[PDB]
Amino acid sequence: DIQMTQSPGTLSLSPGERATLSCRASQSITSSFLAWYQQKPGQAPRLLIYGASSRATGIPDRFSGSGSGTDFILTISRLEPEDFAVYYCQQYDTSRTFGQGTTVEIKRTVAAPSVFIFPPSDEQLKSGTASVVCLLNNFYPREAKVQWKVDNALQSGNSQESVTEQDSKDSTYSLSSTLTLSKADYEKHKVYACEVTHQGLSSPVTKSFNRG
Amino acid sequence: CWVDNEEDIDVILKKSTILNLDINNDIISDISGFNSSVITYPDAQLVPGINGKAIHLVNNESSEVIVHKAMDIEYNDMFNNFTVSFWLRVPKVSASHLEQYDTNEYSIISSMKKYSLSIGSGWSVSLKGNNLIWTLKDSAGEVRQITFRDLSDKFNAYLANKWVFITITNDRLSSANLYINGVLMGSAEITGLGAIREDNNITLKLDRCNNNNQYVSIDKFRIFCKALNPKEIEKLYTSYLSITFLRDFWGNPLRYDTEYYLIPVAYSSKDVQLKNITDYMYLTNAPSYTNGKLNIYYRRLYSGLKFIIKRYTPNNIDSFVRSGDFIKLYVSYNNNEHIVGYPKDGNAFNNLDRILRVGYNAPGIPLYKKMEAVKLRDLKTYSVQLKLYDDKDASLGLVGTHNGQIGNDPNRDILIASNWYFNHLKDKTLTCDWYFVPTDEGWTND
Amino acid sequence: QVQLQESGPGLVKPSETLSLRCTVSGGSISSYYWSWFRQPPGKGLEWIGYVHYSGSTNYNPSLKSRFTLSVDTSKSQFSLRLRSVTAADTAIYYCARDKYQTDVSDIWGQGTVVTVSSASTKGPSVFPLAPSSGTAALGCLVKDYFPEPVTVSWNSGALTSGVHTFPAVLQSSGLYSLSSVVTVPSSSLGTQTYICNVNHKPSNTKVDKRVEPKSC
Repeated sequence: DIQMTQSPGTLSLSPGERATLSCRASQSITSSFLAWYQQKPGQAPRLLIYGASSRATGIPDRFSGSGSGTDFILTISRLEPEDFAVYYCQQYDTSRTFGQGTTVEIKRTVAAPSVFIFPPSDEQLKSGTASVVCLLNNFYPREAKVQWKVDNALQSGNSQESVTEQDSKDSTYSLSSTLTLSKADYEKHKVYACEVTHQGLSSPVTKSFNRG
Repeated sequence: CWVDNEEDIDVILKKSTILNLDINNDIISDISGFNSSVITYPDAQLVPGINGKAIHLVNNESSEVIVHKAMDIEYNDMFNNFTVSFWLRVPKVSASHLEQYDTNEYSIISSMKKYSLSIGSGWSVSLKGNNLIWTLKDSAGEVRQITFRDLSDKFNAYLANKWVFITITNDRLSSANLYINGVLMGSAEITGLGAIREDNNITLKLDRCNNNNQYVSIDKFRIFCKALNPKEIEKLYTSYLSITFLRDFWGNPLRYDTEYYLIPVAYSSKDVQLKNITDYMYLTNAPSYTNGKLNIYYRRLYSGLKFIIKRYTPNNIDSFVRSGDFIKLYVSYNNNEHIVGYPKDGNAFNNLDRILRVGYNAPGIPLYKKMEAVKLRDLKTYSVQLKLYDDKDASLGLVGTHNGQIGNDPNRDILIASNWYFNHLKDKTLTCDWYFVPTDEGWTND
Repeated sequence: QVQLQESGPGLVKPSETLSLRCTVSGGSISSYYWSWFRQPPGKGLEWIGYVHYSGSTNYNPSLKSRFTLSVDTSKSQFSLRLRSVTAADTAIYYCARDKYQTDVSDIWGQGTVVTVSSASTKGPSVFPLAPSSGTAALGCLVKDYFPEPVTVSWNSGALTSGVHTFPAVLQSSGLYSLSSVVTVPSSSLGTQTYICNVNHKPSNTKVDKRVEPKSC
């Protein structure tokens, strides 16, 4: 049973730059049965490279594969706009298994998030539940963490977040985190705060409201 | 040798065996445990078989093997079911011998006393042209017969020079059933029959055969006091199959230093050809022979390239190729032997299938020629796989074919080594399976 | 111009058997090997197995023989069956043709979304995300619906700049929830009306929720 580890997890580049994606197998693939696939959001994968270094039919020459043994490389000599996507390596030597994928995303200048907090609505508190929402708007890079604090007690297991695709115009991300409590639990405390840490923030930014 | 038929199948087969002929140190004997005396007459010959040696019978009075059923063993008696099984090898009958001996029915194994005027009660295995016949005859003279009519395509036929495994079951309350290689191939109702009083001898010999040149081979002749069911038959048949020795097309052990025509199991109507010395091999259509009047046709054998297997390390050992042996494969061309292999960085398809070359001779270019002859799949078929290695014990793949085009040559099935096959070894049909066909007196093209 | 089209049930209850079909157009099953893959939401690719016109099959060993592939050359179709489905079998399922004498796949279908859940069809509740203290953010929380998808847009086509509609998340209840937000000039909050237009076609639900600044 062969596992593959791809690195890096995320690659931030500009059009025209060289992209080097790595794949490392848990055993030597002496057959060189290593392939690379491209997947854009919402679409089926697309074969790029097989036999470690053969280009699939119709694939542009800027895509090349190399390597042997346990270490394999996909190179995109000059990134084009249509090349920002997820790339998966696949070994087909012993059954068929994939790496966990590398994302190629557009590099831009650091941009701190604008942070907004939304207390639950009155119509919802009638339902018996309470949702507090934290919006992190138009930031780069994608890595940002949200911590919920209820009376300065940091929360665990009661919040979910999701993130937009990189914006096609300004290349930023936005993030929404929802803290959900029961109506009974919500009226237990007074301060609800959203702490965000991001590379564009010298010090973590906190937004909060007092229930009432 | 009675049994509780709720028993485990292996136990059923072992303890219902009344008689079982084996050849050990060139002596035919009964290993069943009931110790029936076996007499081998001077001209009963011994040939290669499925496991060790087999009985070979030719057409004269001295070529016979007789089993004196030890004192008293009973397996037919009255309405007792019984099964007979044996490996059988019958040469392909020439078109010549067919239309002049088609009507001559001759027995090869029988418990019927043979008198000059008549036959009398018992059972017999007999051949009549391309028919294999099973006859039961009771003491009142009634007869029942299965007539197995072999198929007309002799490349795939059962009475055409390959070892095949026969099993005939007799349920006195219903039918007699004929199996070949575990598959039901013929049947007859036998309900009307009365008592079968056979001779106290079983005779293996060509009896009433008008063709002086006729012969047969027989191995593992065995008798059970039960009508075996299909599961028991299937277990019995596969109990004889093993990977230890590789097999030629006829079922005999594969041998070093012996010329073999190569045929792909998946494209059995094709031969291997050579583009040119130092170049690649490819498949072409083999010629065929058809004779509708005689109910036969076949692709002709012994066309196309001849190959020779040599030990990779001469190692002095016998001449048998065992599964797992390291070998070198040669092509015989223009009275010379030319090594088969893959040059380092030699031409290959985009999927890395490596194109094999014959007699490649570039000085300073390593030629990878180390092969492993192996049996990786399809135990019931007399086919072999060949695994090619580079200089670092890495697999370059199994020898197979790739449909493609080299240069401006026609599109061809080209011989390659490919690792693709290893993810596919349980598939029904693969182009990595090869027959090794030696010339044989039991098959001449008409 | 060979095209593959998956088809299946969108939704399956747990412990039932999932059946999917792939239909080949502009070509036939022929002697190709044909494969199925799946990709759970946000989780990357997994090969399931292959099938061949001879009937030969093979499977990803780690899937523990829960899948059965089959083929019907007369309809130019091949199929997948998956027994005793679990929520962990929610995924997009892809069919694909293997490349000749390789185990890579070079022709793919678009995929078919399979959700396995015991939740009943349920329209969303839409709650306002009210603005407050020169740009402001406001939005709609679209909560507790099943199944996917909902669509959200603002002011009947008049408001598209600055809108972020986030991917839905699945809650422990088994229902989905998402938010749509928009950033606007804080000076427009007194005069411009903001209405989020929500559609949930599975339940024939439409919501148009005016989002108003909260008073004190």
